[PDB]
Amino acid sequence: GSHMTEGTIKTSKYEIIAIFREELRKRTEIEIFFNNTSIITQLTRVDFAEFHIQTHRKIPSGHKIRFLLHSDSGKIEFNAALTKHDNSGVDKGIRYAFSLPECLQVVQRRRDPRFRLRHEHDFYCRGRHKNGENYLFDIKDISDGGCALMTKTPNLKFLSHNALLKNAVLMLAEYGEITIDLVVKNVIVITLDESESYYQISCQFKFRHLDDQRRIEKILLDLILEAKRKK
Repeated sequence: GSHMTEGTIKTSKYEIIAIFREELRKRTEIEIFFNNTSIITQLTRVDFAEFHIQTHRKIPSGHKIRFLLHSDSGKIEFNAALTKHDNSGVDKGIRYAFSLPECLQVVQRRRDPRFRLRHEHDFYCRGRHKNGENYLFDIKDISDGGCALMTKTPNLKFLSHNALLKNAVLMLAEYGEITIDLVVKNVIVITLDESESYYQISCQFKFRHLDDQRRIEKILLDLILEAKRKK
């Protein structure tokens, strides 16, 4: 760098640790995202390879968790794989060691992955349950990580927690279709009152191929933009 203004994307292994070490010492709040849950805590340690955080909550392993560092300079976005966990020697506290991010991204606005765009299109999801039975869902809202499906007559047997919905077809109207695996994250029954009941089904996208992801991100962009031309 030669000017004052900084680049927002950090790929330097040395600046990264430097960034994490400073924020640790400032007790900079770190936000941890997973499913519809978010928790606020602090960095409990930083070595050359991994950063630490402690919490009683149980964070899912085997896939990079979304993070948000609330530093004075702005929100520092990054993903990090869970690389180790065990009791923190503090009552019920779990110790989480995440591999240091290899790319930070400093932004100014809050980007909460838990929130989904509520389109205005008629989107559907069709497919067959493992017992051959057919299912049809309305796609209420959507995001590059998941969606909310809705139906008044669901087959709950195939809709338990972390249940699977493989090769499901995202009927996305004009944008075409997209065959993908969905894993049920949680199910609730909304009741209007006539005592209509709707089963909202929250699903995490499990891609058969990353190409699907690049498309669902563009489609999303065309909607967020479409939400601004209408107003």
